[PDB]
Amino acid sequence: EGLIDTAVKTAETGYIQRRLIKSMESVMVKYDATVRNSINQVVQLRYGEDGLAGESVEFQNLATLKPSNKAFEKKFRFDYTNERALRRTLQEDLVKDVLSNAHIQNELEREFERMREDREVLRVIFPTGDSKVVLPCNLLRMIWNAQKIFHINPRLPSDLHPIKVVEGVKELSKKLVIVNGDDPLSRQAQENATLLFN
Amino acid sequence: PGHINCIRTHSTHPDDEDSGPYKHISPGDTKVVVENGELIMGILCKKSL
Amino acid sequence: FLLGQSARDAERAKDILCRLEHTTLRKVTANTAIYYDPNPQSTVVAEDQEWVNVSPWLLRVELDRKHMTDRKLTMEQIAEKINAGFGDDLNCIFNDDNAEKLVLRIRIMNDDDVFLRCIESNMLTDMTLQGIEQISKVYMHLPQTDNKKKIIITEDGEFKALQEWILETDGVSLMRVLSEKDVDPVRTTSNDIVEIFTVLGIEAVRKALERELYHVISFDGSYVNYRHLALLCDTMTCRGHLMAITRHGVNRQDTGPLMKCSFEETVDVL
Amino acid sequence: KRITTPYMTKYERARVLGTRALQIAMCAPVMVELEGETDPLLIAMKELKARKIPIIIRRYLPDGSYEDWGVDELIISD
Amino acid sequence: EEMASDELKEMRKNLTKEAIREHQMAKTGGTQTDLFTCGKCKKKNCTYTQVTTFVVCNECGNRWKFC
Amino acid sequence: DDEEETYRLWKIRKTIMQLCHDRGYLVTQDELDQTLEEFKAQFGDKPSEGRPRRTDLTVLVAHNDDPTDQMFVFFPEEPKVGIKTIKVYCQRMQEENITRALIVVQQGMTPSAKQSLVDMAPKYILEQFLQQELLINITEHELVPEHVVMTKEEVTELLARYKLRENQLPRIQAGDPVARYFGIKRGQVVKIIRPSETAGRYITYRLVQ
Amino acid sequence: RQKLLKEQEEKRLREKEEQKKLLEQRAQYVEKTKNILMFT
Amino acid sequence: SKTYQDIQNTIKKAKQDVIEVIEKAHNNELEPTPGNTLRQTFENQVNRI
DNA sequence: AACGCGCAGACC
DNA sequence: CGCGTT
Repeated sequence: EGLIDTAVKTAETGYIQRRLIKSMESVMVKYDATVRNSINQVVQLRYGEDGLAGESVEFQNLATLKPSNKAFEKKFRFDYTNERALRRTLQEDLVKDVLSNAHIQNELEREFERMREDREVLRVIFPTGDSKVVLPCNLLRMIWNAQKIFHINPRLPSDLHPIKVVEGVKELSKKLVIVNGDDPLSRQAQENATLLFN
Repeated sequence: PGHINCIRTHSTHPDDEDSGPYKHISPGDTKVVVENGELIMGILCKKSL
Repeated sequence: FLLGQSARDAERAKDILCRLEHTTLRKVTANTAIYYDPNPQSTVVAEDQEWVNVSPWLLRVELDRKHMTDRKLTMEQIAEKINAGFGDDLNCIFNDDNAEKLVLRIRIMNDDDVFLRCIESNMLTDMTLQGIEQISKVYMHLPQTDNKKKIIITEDGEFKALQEWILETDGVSLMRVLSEKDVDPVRTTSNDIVEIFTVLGIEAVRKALERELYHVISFDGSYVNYRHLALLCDTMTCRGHLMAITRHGVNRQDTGPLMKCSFEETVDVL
Repeated sequence: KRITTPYMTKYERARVLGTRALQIAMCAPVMVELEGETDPLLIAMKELKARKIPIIIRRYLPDGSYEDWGVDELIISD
Repeated sequence: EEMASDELKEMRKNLTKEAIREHQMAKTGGTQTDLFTCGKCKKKNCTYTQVTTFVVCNECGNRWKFC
Repeated sequence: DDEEETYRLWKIRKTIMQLCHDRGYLVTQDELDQTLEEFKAQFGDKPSEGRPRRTDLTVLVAHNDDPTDQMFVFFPEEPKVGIKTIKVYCQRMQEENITRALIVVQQGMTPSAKQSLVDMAPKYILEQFLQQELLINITEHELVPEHVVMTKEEVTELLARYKLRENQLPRIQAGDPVARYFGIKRGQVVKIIRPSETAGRYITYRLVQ
Repeated sequence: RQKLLKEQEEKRLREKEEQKKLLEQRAQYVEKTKNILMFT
Repeated sequence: SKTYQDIQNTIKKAKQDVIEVIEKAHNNELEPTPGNTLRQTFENQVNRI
């Protein structure tokens, strides 16, 4: 029985693959960053609904997905009120700044609102709560390499102001572009394409 | 090569180990933890190579 | 997927299952015998049911009790349908729901010998007493994986998968299944392709084809990048209609003869 | 007003390397000081690294237009 | 259905219960245990099948396999 | 049947109201989601030769920004609608300046009626919908993603932006259930928004032809 | 706090706009009903 | 050795179980499992054992 | 009474 | 073969 099954499988899969290849042997990504066939008919505005190659993609987890509201709040809010914890994490030249400057407080509140919005978007986008998702860069491994290279030593108070991290992330999101163009439609498509990654 | 960092689980790794103690020190020599391109813990198998 | 309260309890779900499954006389019947009793009041058989109620021939179609109770029917509506189906041409005397035998009496009033045979045959082969066509039989299995359990974000935030009853049919209709009450008209898929194209839309077909392809390719545990599946689905659903991967679906596009002959129907396309 | 990607695709890079190696094999003036090699492919690779290949790539777009890039203008991947 | 006698009503209820029980489908078998945590719902209850160690979520329904 | 007929009529009315709202026709938020108790109380709940008779529950809703534009929703009683019915409807409609209509037939209209429907198209637009299809709203279905009927201005903007001819975009036949739901016709592009698991949201376009 | 108060007043203005839309809808239905009456 | 004894005991228990299932199916006690007929449920139970 | 079509069937 | 129109 096993030998007969192997023979019929090899006989059918051949024709199947032949048809699958003759159906799409002409599709290709054009320089306009769009997939088209031999008739220049757009099949995908962006390859793989993202415009990224399938080689430099690894599995990762969405930390802000399937959390408990209270857990998410206490984990992604950055309390700028516990002066003891602020001194424990950041340095004295930053605790006083984060306490006095209210612009920083407003910026962090706006960041948390944006984080909540992205969490709601993921929940309405990925039903059933599936954190495992394919993305290009493995940020956890990158952070680990950065730690092992720069000798962070997770114990001493670090020197990194939250405003610095916020502005760095914003500048990085502005840099990563797929749909080049200041047009409203161009910007909308760029945001929709790099949504999950950002 | 290089300073590679990765963690992997060995085939004969009891699941009821990360919860209990000996999480970062497996008695059975599982939980491959490579840092700066240097094997520290765990045994290599298909799950790692 | 059941929508109303029927999703939790099974008592109010068996009725949904029955109304979705196809029931006929051949299923709720046990024996059929054509007799030539001349006078209705004479009654060649020992049954005290015609005198209370009051052509020289009839058909005694005795129905089974277990099947009738499983489908939850009543002789009233059975007779209503068997009369409305043939018009005001027959007089089907039914029996009360208290006696042991669920007997009937089909008589015609206004070749005649075989007419009763023909009519009984064509009503037994198909009558549709309670159900829709196509759907042969419906199952009733609880969801064991997250691919079918209900998901609802509680006030606290967690998904907390809920175990609700679900029915697994064997035919295709969809148009008539979604319309039935106590049926989630949001999560009730179909498993077919042409049916979704005729019912929902081309975009729903693309999504359904993607899901079915992913299922059949990941069933064996393997993994394939979603990009390849999306590209294949898009190539199949680009020209609106579901272009088949076979010659009959690929050679219809306005690509060119040098490419159509490269695949199949060489001399023909040339 | 060029909108194509500023990176050199692998296909373009490979074709440019092969073409430059062929031009070099046919006795052509190099655009870099040779440290002591004779393989035309290696010379083309060195020329690419030095960014001195006298070639501009004409990338066509689906509409019909075309953008001309330069090996020394666009960024190289590898 | 309401006018039938007590014995007839009991028989009808029993027949309906039997039909409802037979129309159902047999649940998928497996070794239920709380040693594996489902990543789709965060619950601990689940079932394990060895044949390849497949995990089926009990409450959430997370499906996975371990080699 | 009586109760079943009332339930089907109520479900069809709800689907038509939701369809009108999606197209843009301003509808009462109340009637947009009214339950069935008020449906009974308003009509009578006696369709079996009583008060809730077809052709009386018809509705005429006007478009949002164009109050001069409206559209009827007829409910002929004839199971197999003929041609005299549509002829008299158009003759009675000719009095007003309306242009659009929508027929809700019990069963499939005769082929001879479709000829007149497409013939009277350039002067009075009217499309038919079966009750069997209106009993359920497909836009609220999980598979069916979000659709948007774009305007010629933004369509031309998209074309000029992508430097792509409208003929090159994907295709979606007008006979599509969603296309008929939105009332779109030939030569019109619909925008589709999908949850893409590799990019959050994905927006595509499809031209009807 | 004053910012929260003006946000609340903006929500009240939106509710007033909803009320005016509702009143206009009722004022147009009071006339549209006659066409539905004469239709039958 | 002890592994062989355990294997033999398991095989004998499996044989006894299948014989009991056959005896039940003959004497008409094994009720049909929902969604499956009598023979189907008998084969399923034997295969599971 | 004959013609316009459409579904089903049969046949290739 | 059936409906509806002329």
